[PDB]
Amino acid sequence: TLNGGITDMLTELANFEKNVSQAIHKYNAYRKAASVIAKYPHKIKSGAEAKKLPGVGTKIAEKIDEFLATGKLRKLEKIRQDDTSSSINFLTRVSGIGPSAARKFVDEGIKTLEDLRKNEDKLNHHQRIGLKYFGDFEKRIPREEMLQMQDIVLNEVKKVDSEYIATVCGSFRRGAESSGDMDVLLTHPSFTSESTKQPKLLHQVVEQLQKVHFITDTLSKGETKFMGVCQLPSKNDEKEYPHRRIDIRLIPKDQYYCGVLYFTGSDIFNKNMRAHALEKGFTINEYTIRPLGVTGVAGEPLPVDSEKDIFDYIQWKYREPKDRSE
DNA sequence: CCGACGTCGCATCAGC
DNA sequence: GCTGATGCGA
DNA sequence: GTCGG
Ligand SMILES: Nc1ccn([C@H]2C[C@H](O)[C@@H](COP(=O)(O)NP(=O)(O)OP(=O)(O)O)O2)c(=O)n1
Ligand SMILES: [Mg+2]
Ligand SMILES: [Mg+2]
Ligand code: NA
Ligand code: NA
Repeated sequence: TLNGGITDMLTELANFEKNVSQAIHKYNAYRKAASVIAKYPHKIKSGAEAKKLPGVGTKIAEKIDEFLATGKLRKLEKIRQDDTSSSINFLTRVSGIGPSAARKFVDEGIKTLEDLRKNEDKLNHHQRIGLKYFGDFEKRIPREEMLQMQDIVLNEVKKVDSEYIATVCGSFRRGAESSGDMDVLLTHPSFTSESTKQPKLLHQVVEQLQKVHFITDTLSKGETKFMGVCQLPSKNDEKEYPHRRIDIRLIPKDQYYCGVLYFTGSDIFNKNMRAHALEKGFTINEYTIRPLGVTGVAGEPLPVDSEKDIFDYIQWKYREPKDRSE
């Protein structure tokens, strides 16, 4: 946290632009600047020093000057005092409520936690669950609890079919001492890029985890992606664990390396890596890495036998998961 | 300066 | 019901 | 908001 004050300011600006201004490219701009500054190993002394870094331009340099001199940013101080901005910024903290819905709710005079709770019939299913567990979803998950959760998921998955492989990804795989949620990558030999020899492969696992009361709620669910809620079991006379977000992603087994690269993140790392790929004449998704012809159309999937192979194509030196937390 | 600036899954809706 | 666009999130 | 061509 060498430059915590600065990165916090930039993150709050990013959130404002995303949630209120609905300007995704400014949100992206601020987050890149925040990220490059976060990994800068010097305590920043000026906006000039910061401007040297890629992603930090004139405007953010000027803000860093103001922040260093005063400890505040007038632009943010005003935003914090704005009723519409503050309301919209709050409502978007509910999972399922984005920038559009938040502004619509404010229009209708729904703008506090209390208002949401007395207007549950105006929320869609995802939003209703997000409201239910608003408190819990704000809390972080200790790695110790993540390990307990991993143990349950892997063992229950094994009970269904021993040929499943479940891999916890996200911040957990990057070695984080705490995580915002649990991300699970799932493969099974019956589901490949070439065919699906067994239906309900994701559904069966979800079902089993519901059966043992680990999964408690469902935000969304399709053939390959589950977004939901889970909870560790507690002992006698013990206060219950908080409910936690869990995502499960079924990926073609022959496409594991692209899938695990994607689901390990970070999100900024993926954006930066996929951007670099384009510059080098490739495109990367959770399934494949493909070349781009002079056309601009993706060609055929290139051979991949490790995460490192993907780095090799775009001429990046390999980076272990723990070094991908951008 | 100016056009690009990651990529996709699921839920929901408008139009037909 | 289908198609395609939009919102939201990973 | 930043910046490579
Ligand atoms: N916009 C996004 C968001 C996430 N992702 C990919 C990699 C992320 O690590 C995988 C899981 O998303 P996530 O759970 O929201 N973030 P992550 O697990 O890294 O951190 P926390 O869950 O601890 O907050 O998202 C992405 O590629 N683009
Ligand atoms: Mg996560
Ligand atoms: Mg997640
Ligand atoms: Na710069
Ligand atoms: Na939200």
